[PDB]
Amino acid sequence: IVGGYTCGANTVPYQVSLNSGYHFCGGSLINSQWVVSAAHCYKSGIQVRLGEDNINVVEGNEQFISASKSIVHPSYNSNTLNNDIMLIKLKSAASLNSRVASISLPTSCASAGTQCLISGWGNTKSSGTSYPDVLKCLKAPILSDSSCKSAYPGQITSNMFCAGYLEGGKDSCQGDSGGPVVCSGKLQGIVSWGSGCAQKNKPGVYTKVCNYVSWIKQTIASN
Ligand SMILES: [Ca+2]
Repeated sequence: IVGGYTCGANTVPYQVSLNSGYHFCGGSLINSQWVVSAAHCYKSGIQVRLGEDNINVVEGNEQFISASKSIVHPSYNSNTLNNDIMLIKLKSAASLNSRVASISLPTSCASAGTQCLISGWGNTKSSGTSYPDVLKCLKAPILSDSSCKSAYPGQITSNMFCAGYLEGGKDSCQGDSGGPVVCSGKLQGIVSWGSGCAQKNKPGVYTKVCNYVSWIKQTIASN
């Protein structure tokens, strides 16, 4: 997260870290057996780490659980990043408590100007590299689709929205990939892509989760 703040330990209790020997992507817990993250975070051999704040120190509230199956969206296009969403089922159900909680799926899409919270353990510098050990948070608005498509001509589909700041300096970044964008208590977005991080006139692009609720609900029920 570039230009955000330290969240505070376990204040985003639905945030998941995907680990394959190291942290490489974020995710969101949507019920005790299922996680949603981005398709561009697919790997074989994922362990889902719940209850995390410092990902380098075991602090007492973590649950480490291996994925039993991963389902990448049937129409994910890795070149356009269109339909960038994947479901991960846990080998055993997480124990929900104050520090491990699920987030609700949206009943409708959010409008431009709604304020959201984005969170992740990804890169914190726009020019350079510095990876945090504790969860970073950023408050950011959904932007008009006009300013989203003018920043990226011909690349935005109906399954994508922009959120952030056109002046730059505040954005999600690699390492935040697959993580939550929550607006009004609902999971509205997944950290998907952008041009670098926190560059002027190049906002973050996010998977528009409200287009996918039927596929999510039908797939978790049959798996
Ligand atoms: Ca930890």
